[PDB]
Amino acid sequence: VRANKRNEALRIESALLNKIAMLGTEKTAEAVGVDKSQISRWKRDWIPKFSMLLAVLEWGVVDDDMARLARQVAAILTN
Amino acid sequence: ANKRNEALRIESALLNKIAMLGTEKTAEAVGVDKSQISRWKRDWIPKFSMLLAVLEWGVVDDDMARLARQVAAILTN
Amino acid sequence: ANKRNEALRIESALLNKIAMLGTEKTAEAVGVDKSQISRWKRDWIPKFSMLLAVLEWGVVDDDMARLARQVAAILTN
Amino acid sequence: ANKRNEALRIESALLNKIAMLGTEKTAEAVGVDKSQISRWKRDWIPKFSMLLAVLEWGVVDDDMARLARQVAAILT
Repeated sequence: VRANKRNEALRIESALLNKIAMLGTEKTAEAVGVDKSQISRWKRDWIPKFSMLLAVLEWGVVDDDMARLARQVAAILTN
Repeated sequence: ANKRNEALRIESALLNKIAMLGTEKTAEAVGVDKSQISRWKRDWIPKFSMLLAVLEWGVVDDDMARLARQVAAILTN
Repeated sequence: ANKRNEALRIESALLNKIAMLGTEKTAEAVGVDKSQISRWKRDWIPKFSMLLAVLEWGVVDDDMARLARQVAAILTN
Repeated sequence: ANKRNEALRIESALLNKIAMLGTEKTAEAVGVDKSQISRWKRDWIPKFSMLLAVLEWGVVDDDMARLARQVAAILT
């Protein structure tokens, strides 16, 4: 299927949820630091949001953008 | 301890990418309200980074490396 | 593509930090009463912003700054 | 140094740019009455200069300058 934002976020979400479940909700929820209670608000609201962030970040940039960034940075780093 | 550093390494990579895309644009694409951007970066990214470290999620800062090179070039010529 | 953009781009950047700082000092720094500091930002910031743009004032945004440091940190090995 | 000296340092740089562009060229390119250039250099520019000092503009500029040097060093 074509690359779709909603769809990639979902894919990421499932992959994160998988890992979490393999390492155990409780074990990870603590290894991270969220009240054993918040796990629900967590799994239902942030994971999706984080997933979307990861999807957007992976969607990334194109050569033109990088080149522009390189020039802009080069300018700030010159005397 | 191992996760602490990894967490920070991941955070940096995430923060770097967000910067390469633009904080404003990224926030918009991700659905985080402009008013939350700060809370987003000082609080949530770090948390998510730890999760990613615990989950042993693969994260690389290749983009920052590439940009550093490209910049190092235009800086010499 | 011109100065109006630049002026805006600087105005934001200012407004961002003018709050990311607090209208307690922002009020002080300009010898302006705090019961008007909000109005003042409307009547002047845009002006001052155009001035800075005209003067070709070097204003770097948080993303470029970060990228610069990360790049520097890489290059300075 | 402190705020007052950082303001003055800002002010002077602003005035310098304004002098290189012409007090009247910039006067309009900005959009202020050619008569108001008076109040601007002796009233508002100082104020604005303090603000930029407080908002720490330049502290970033200094940092970037430093980095640019340290980079230029290890570079060539």
